[PDB]
Amino acid sequence: SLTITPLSPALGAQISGVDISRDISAEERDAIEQALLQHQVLFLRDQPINPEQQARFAARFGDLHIHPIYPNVPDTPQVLVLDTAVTDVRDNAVWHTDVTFLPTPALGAVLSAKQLPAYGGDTLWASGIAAFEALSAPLREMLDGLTATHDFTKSFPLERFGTTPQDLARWEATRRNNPPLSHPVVRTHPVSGRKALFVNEGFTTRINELSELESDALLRLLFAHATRPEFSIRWRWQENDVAFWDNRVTQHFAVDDYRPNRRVMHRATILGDAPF
Amino acid sequence: SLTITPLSPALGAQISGVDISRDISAEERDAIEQALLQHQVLFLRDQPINPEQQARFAARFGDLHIHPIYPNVPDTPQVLVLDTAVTDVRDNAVWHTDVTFLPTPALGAVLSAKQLPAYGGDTLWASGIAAFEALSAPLREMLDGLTATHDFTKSFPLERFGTTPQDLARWEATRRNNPPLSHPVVRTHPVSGRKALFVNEGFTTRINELSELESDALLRLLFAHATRPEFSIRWRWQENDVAFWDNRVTQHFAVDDYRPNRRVMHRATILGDAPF
Amino acid sequence: SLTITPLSPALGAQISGVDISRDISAEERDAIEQALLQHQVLFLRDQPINPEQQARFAARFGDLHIHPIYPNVPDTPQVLVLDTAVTDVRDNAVWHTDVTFLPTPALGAVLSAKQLPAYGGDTLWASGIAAFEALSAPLREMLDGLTATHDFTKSFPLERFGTTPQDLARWEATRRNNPPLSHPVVRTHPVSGRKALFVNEGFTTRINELSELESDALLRLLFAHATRPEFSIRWRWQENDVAFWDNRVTQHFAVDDYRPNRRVMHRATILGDAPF
Amino acid sequence: LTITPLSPALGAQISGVDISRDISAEERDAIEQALLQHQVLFLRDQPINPEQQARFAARFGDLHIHPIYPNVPDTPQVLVLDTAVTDVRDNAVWHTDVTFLPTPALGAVLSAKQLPAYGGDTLWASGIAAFEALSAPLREMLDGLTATHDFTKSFPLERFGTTPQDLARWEATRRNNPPLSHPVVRTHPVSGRKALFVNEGFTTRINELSELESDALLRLLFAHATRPEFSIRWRWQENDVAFWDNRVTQHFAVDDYRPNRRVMHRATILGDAPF
Ligand SMILES: [Cl-]
Ligand SMILES: [Cl-]
Repeated sequence: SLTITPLSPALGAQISGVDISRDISAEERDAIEQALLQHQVLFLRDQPINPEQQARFAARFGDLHIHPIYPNVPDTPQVLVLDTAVTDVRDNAVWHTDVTFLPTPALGAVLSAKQLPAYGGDTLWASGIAAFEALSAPLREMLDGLTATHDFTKSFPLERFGTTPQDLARWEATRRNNPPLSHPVVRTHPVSGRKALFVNEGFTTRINELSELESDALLRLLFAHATRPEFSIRWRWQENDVAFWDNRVTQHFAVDDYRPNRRVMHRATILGDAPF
Repeated sequence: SLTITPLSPALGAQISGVDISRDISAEERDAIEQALLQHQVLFLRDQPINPEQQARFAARFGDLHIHPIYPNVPDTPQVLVLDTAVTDVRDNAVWHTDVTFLPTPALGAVLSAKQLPAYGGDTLWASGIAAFEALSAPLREMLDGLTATHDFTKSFPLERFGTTPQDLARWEATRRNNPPLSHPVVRTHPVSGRKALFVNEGFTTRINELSELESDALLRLLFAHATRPEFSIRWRWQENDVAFWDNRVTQHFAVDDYRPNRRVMHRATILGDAPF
Repeated sequence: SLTITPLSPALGAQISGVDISRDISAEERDAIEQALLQHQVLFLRDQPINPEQQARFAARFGDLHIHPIYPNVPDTPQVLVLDTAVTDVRDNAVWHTDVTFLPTPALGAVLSAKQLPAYGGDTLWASGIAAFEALSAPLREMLDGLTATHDFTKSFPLERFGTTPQDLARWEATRRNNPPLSHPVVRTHPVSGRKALFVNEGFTTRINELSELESDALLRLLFAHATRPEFSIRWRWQENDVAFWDNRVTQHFAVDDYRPNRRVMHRATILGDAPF
Repeated sequence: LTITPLSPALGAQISGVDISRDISAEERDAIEQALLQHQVLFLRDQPINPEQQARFAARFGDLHIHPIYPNVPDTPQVLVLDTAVTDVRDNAVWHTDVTFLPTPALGAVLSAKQLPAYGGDTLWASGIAAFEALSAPLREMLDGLTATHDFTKSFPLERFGTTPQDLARWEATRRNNPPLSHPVVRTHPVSGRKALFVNEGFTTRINELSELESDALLRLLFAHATRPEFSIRWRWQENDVAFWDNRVTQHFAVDDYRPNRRVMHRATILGDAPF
């Protein structure tokens, strides 16, 4: 009785009729994968789960990352604990695609909502596929084939993360380990083949084949275009929600409007491959 | 009893526990009015209503406008019938505040959702109050006291009216009846006293006390600022929804992602007073 | 005898050793023509001429226009008098190419400096050829083949030119007679074959094959790019100067920094053909 | 000594004084007044040698000896900018000199030794004229705000190189020249005239505005301040001298003449803390 209800023409669907606290069937798994490929971000409501169950579910869709730094669930290290009482979250309140400064950015993620404020803290997603398709033909033709530099320091500037000696030493180390690198401006989804804009305000600094002046103008245009309401959805969280999204062709934005109230999410991240 | 559930800290509330298809009590009216003053846009789901009932409800909150052009319900002409079969809408997918080119723009309006596409057609609202309060102090201090020109031709350029000499002349006719005019950039809500940004991309052409070049830059900034996710909400419609918003301190955006599917809405518009 | 001294690599040359107050030979005319095709704007100093001599000189390079509205020399109506004591030249202080809202914008013009303030009032010219060549290849490739709308109302807005009955009626007549029209974004010079950007902030409102959002961004980029120092020159006038420029591939900007001091120029305008 | 204005916003040509020799107290003070009014001063047909150039510049403040760029060994206050040796493409962006320092240069004197036949113009823009041209509400908002200046805006990591040795040098340079702040509207420490004091080369942020607001306001100000109304464009001739006030101007040296050789000699005058 697995049911998929599209939320919006551009992206998003809600899944019901499946219980992911236990192992899903082969058919359910293929149905959800298909739903991911078509709808890009999937939501389940009233789906309480623990870390082990969250991990077993996410692992049906790829291999899982174990973060070395972020707080973790001890018995299930694939599940990262995001608790605002404990951890900074700043990088979330700006449109971004996860870790695109990496050679192989995350495939996507499964988020479970554990403890929420009464309201506030919505999360928006935008589809690079719908956004690319909506560009005029001359722009699609110009951009398809160009490359862009991505740089972690765009979201984690020395100005905010190098205030003290400890933080500074941390920043310089991350800088050293993640030099800027390039990805296609227009990414072909490695499974569906759907083409998507693949720049994001969070990490993209320069379209390589344009001059500095041109690149600045084109990126400002693309950042605005790709985050228009036509290409996005907005989720208002409820406890025990699960979100599962494809980070290869979307961006997201976490609204920062609920401080100082506590919010706790659990996150499992699926390893991705080289964008092309 | 009547229940008010906020949808986000910046604006928006859902109301349940009240049947607005009948004459509401004085206390219900006041509960809704004060919810409007706080939350700025209100939604009721599962509220089927006919045009007579919708007009009687809306009239509890001010005097109603009968629009001289658009199609209406003949037995209840205060209710505009907004159709797909009877209308085009190439001026809703721009952020706007209704008829701000008038000396007394609408107080607000009540929309009833009659027949909808399976999905698409969301409407967003943004709070000028939240957006104003979030500007840095120096910008708030600069803008509060300035004025801006609003001009219907911004959204209805001569080329739209169109081709013949009749339309130049009838466009000049509407121009003469609706010359460009000014409103405060920072409006004080005439009931609650809350201050709000009061410019909108649909009609605001110029901040009068700035140069053309400065104004162009500041308006582009304010248009982007005021429509950030932090100050907005996004409503996904269901048949028999009712939305009631305060047009004195909000803007809205109708997502253009459902054409040519039919979408029928009935609207009552409440008359407003002079912004200050 | 005829001597040509470039003022900069991008454009501009001073010419000397020819008396243009007399009928110049075919050889001299031809050398000046070649200098125009190369350098795009030419300056002769210490070149006193009267309107009849100015008209005979300009007419060697094409047919002359007799402008309907502006003041001109009675016995030489091909020469327009631009006297700030009479006519306001406040709208020459924006980068523009002359009358590109016409299906056949002027080929060029010959300007004679009659009476000048002690200082101030410089005029700058920028080269569409140099500007086009400096764009990166992907941008050159995208733009070459696109078209753009040009509209006299952009430099002649109703707000400034429609404020009296006579002003409005003249603005309407002009509007009826000159609806917006299109030209290539990248123009091929009809004699030299040299390609040039052919948009200008004065009149260009829209790149037609891009969306409004995209066009606005690309035009703001191009308006800024085309007017950078690398592609322009700045002329400090002296009495009896003559400037002769090719309006097919340049823009110019008259600095308004000398009011209320009186400035008087005489201008002859050469008729152009359809841009392609 | 004659002073001829070149433009309402800024610029004057000086003649009737031989600056290859020592000038009188009155001549020095006349030139100082001209600098305070016109902000950028030019002399033509003024051959000078390095010793004479340093002696002249030193009348207007103490001179800096640059730690990196080539100089005249007998007169090390005179820096040699010779495009056969030194790349000056960096000068082709609107900037005010070294504003990432707590005490940016007061000004500079340039002498043109060798020039291409054409190309290589230098533009200056007046922060005073640009400030005064802003509408009153905008002047009132900006006057009192501060902005961060950061050398890394013009010299990012990639400009130092990609090796670990390049990274280390860049990081040391950052530590020695950290981002710091100056008033957005600077009061000239001598004339008291107010000027916009941001520049595209080094200014990254107006501190009291949000990042979004700052980005928009700086883009407006960078464009506004460099409009033709507030600038002049100098076409060089051999033996020209330019003397300008770096406290309230920006400049832009057009890079359109390579590979033709171009040689300037420069004396740089030390400045004080902007306020
Ligand atoms: Cl220099
Ligand atoms: Cl220079």
